[PDB]
Amino acid sequence: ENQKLIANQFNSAIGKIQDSLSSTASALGKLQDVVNQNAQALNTLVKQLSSNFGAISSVLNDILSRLDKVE
Amino acid sequence: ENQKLIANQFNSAIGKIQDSLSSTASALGKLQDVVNQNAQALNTLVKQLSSNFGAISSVLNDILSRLDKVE
Amino acid sequence: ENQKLIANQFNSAIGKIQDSLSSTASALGKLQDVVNQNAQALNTLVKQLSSNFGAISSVLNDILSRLDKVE
Amino acid sequence: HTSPDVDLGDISGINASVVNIQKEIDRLNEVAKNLNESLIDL
Amino acid sequence: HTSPDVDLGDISGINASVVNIQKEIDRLNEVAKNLNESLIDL
Amino acid sequence: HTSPDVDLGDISGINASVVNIQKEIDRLNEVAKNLNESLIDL
Repeated sequence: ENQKLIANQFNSAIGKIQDSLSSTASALGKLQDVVNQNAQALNTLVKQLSSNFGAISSVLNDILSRLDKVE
Repeated sequence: ENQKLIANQFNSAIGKIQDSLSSTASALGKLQDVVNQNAQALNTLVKQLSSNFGAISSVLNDILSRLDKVE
Repeated sequence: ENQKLIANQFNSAIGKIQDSLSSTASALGKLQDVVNQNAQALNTLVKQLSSNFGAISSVLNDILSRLDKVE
Repeated sequence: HTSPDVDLGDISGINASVVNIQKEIDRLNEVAKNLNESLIDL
Repeated sequence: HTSPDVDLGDISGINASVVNIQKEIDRLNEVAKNLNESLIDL
Repeated sequence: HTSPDVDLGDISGINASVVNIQKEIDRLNEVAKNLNESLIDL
């Protein structure tokens, strides 16, 4: 009788621990996906900003050269 | 006697697993909070940068128009 | 005989749960490292962008002053 | 004489997703609380 | 004649937080090590 | 007369790492599936 109680409690605990492990795996997967998406977003932002700052640099040097020619 | 040993070891293991599950939940909550805060930070950065680049664009077109009028 | 079965199943489950806890700890450590690295990256980006926008602001005010002197 | 229009690259499309794992955290805490119902009382 | 001062939007306030879950990782590893003390030796 | 060249600060070195914990997620799911082999059948 005590053996059946031990077995039932152990099976219940193992089922709950399986649920907890599935939840942990799902949460870690979602966190990995979101962290990687934000990493790609930051990298795309840095690349686009490098392009934009290069464009601004070119335009500003051109404007400075025009001003030098004028004055 | 062996039943009491099994029950004691099982209760100890269940307590330790409860501690581990609480720690995992706390860690996942902190990670979620920080990931979401950094996501909001990146979004705010993109919005403010869009505003700033629009301002720079307007100012640069104005300067180019002034230079065109001068020369 | 049932006691030996209970003990063997419990030891197997505890070993598997130890493996799962080690995996969860490793995953949380990697996630922490990557989240903190991306946070430092975003902070460095904000600092460098503040510097760059200050430089652009200074240059643009200088160009506007030159244009004011010319016209 | 003329001057071109300086069109800067658009970055408005860059977006950072948000994570929603509150269901999993709640399930973990619920299991940590429910494991008390699995303790053996001989 | 005059020229205005171009004030660009300030972005210095944008900050990214850091996570500190080393306590939880240490507790998980400690429990994974301590579960050896819960093995049944009949 | 002359005009200097405006060199803007380089930000290309700023990079965001990526996380690879698929091994750990796979191990967690594998253990959650294998714990069925540890159920007691008296």
